[PDB]
Amino acid sequence: MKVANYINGEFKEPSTGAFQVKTSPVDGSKIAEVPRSGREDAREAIDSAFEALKAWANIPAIRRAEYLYKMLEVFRQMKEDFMKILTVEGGGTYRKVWGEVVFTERLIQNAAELARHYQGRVLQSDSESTISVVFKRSKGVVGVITPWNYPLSISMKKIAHTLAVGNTVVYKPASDTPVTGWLIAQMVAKAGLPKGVFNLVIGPGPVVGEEIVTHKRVAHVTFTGESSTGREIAAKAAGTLKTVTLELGGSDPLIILDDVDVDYAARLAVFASLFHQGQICTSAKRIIVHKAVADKFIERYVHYVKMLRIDDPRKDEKVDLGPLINERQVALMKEFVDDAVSRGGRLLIGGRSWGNFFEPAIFVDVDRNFRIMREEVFGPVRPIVVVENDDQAVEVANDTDYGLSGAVLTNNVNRAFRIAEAVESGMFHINDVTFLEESHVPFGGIKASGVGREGGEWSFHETTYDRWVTVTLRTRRFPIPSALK
Amino acid sequence: VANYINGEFKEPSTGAFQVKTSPVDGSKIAEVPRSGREDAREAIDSAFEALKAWANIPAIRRAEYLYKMLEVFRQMKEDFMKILTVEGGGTYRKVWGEVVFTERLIQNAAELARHYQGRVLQSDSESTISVVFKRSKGVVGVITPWNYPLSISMKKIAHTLAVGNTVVYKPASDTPVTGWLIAQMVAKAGLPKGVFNLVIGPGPVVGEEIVTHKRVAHVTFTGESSTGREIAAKAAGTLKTVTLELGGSDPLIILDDVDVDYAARLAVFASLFHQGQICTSAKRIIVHKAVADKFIERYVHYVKMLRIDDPRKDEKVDLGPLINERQVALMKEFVDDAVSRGGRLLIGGRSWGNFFEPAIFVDVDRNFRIMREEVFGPVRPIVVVENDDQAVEVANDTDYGLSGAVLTNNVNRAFRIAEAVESGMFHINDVTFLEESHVPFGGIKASGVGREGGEWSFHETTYDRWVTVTLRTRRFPIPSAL
Ligand code: NI
Repeated sequence: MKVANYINGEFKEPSTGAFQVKTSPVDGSKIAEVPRSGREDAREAIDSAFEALKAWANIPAIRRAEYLYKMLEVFRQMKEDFMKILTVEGGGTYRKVWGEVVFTERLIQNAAELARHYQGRVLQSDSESTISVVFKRSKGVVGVITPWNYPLSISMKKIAHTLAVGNTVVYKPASDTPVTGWLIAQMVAKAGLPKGVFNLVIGPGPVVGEEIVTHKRVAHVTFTGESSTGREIAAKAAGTLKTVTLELGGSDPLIILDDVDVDYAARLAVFASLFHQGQICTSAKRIIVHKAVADKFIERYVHYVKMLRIDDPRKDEKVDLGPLINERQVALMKEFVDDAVSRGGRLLIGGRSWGNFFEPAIFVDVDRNFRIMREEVFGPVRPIVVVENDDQAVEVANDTDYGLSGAVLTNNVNRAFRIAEAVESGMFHINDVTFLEESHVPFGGIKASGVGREGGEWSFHETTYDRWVTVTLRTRRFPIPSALK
Repeated sequence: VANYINGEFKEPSTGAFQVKTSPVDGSKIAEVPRSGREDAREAIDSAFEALKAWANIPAIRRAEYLYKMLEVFRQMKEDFMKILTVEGGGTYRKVWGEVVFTERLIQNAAELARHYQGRVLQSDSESTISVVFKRSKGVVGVITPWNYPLSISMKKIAHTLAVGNTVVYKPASDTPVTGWLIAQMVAKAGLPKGVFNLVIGPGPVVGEEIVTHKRVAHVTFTGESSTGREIAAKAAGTLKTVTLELGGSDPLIILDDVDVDYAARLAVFASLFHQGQICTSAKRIIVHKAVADKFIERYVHYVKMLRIDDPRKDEKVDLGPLINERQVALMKEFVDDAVSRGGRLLIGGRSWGNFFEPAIFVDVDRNFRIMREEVFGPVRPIVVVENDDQAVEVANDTDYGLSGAVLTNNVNRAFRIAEAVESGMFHINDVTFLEESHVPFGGIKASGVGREGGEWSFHETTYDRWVTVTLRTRRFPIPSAL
């Protein structure tokens, strides 16, 4: 493996020559040397994107769609490679990476499918002889900055859709997941997109990302990452007046009412709260249970969590949980655990950590002052709070700074709709996991969870703009100068 | 003169007042609040409290409220006209226009309130219904300019209200009385307390509070590009969304196949109406060489006819004053810079008090301040060009993206130019400032972020909520043993 940037149709070394050694979060073994890019690399890619822009944006939608279809067929051949890399570099299990690769395939196809169909409007004019219509135009070069947790699918959801609608792209993957980025670039290359239409530069955020965010020729930034970093990017984007899409994380309520199949509720709870070691923006990070089922629920949930198998994700396809992405995550989780213990929480199970591995720590007897109720816990530490009624459930659910997703388990149509209605989130799910995601549906939060929506036409929307154009067919008198005649 | 907060008119908490004066004769118009952070915070908390009640009711009830606002506005028309003239310096034709348009705006918000639709989606999963709902953003700050303070304020306010948001509104300091009249209208319409709030104070204090505050979900702003940039940056802190209208230097491109006389009348109206203080004003006129001489001749000929006077004098007055002495000073700089760079002054150049005559220039180039900057005032460059590519090159060479226009009878040239000009809006054979109440009004580049009017306003102030219901039980991948 020789991992490189990809700029203007060419796999290229960083101008610096710098390299970081990317190692596996699993055993710490070396994975590959990867670029450590600077501001000049970013600048090169940006200019490549700005020169490719006109040619790319002015061909008909169908041509771009043919490119995305080509991308799809290339990706299908690269599936196993993507999976291996997602497991080795990202710590994903077989099931996590299979799921992500499938979803990625779907995403690419989706952008392809929608490319020809993104429509403007024909309007009624309040004026006499006037054609009034509204066109969709692509924004420009779009910066795309992505996280390490689902680096493939998140990256591709932004890239594929942004490309489809006539934007070009410069893409900086997460520092912990460079090889995934590189592989995306291999796909785009093998698909033969025109040079400069898609550019990959692997480098540290404060350098590469900073340039992408401040550059004059960058039209838009779409960013999935930490909420603070997103506030930074948001503020710095204001200088050049570039728009932004920001997915800043969540702390999603999973609310289980008293009429549920409690065993089923526990199975669901375990999947939604702990999948990918809980590193999912839509993870069910706060579990809220009705007191009538609370004890039986807690006992069952813990029973199933106990069942989870944590191991090297390379071993076989049945491993439930691989490691956390890095040492920093384990440390942070240890902070959350320390906080909860010191605040009087019962640690029902887990907390054991070796290397980057962390066995899920479940807590009860928690209150709203716990760090794990007040912060997004991106990792395998879960509170379970007990509530007396639907109102309290809702109160606790909305008791966060986050807005992303949420879910309620119940068979009662009124309680389901009332809670759904009252929960403040960009997304809500009745009788499913908090992390439900489809390729074409608006995905995003309110509150501290972010700004904008992605997937399908919502992504098209983030990366295009309305252009109001009229044609006046008749001659008019004008109010000045009033002396006319 | 009365901030409006939580259903009542009241003093600012500082008690600090300020004298506001007519740009026309400089006479005293009213004493108005100088509000502080606390005033804003109070308006905001009131908006926030009123929010759940206002958002949750059916849209038809809000529409009803807007129809009441409509009825009241119709009663208050001459009050609004009067104030727009005396405090704003608008001529009778311009204030009549703004009022007629504001009426259409309120009616439009009311009309559309019941109609803003989410989507029903096809799901890729078995046994799941998947839909998307619209939801109001929250309390919304509305910060407006002095040039069209009524119609701009009301486009923002009415549409934001229609769709279930609460408003905290801080009018341009140069037009506080118009703000007050709006609050008067809202109060007489009887909207629930906290739904709409007016606080009159300085931008860096009241506006800063609005833009940095926790409970404000969104800010829609119309004003200086620099101020807009600041607001966009400070917005980041709380992750609040912004709509930003930052003005333009709109190209008006005149080709050689046009009726030249007509092209000139159009050009004069588009470039100079309301003393050229209009975001979509035709600020840079671009003529094809073949018609250029006769065009210039005729344009100047009509400019000659423009009556500047006390806009109170009568209904045929073409131009009133600028808004303040600062604008005169700036216009003076633009003219002096153009002359000093060897620009040929074809006509005008005199100022008195707040009045400034149209100053028209030719033989300019791209380094002139009147080509490089938004000239919000009656100073206009006319640039002669050899061909369409050059028309477009000059049209695009500017930081601004707002609007634009081309006069021509050739369909291909019209459409080539319309596509090539980088602007958020474009008009073939009409003025650059065409505006309808239901259209996506906004620019690109330095002209701003977002669109307003109709569903586009609703859009700036709402979000999509994806909701699913899953009807089948599922098997889960972890734990695998299970
Ligand atoms: Ni939008």
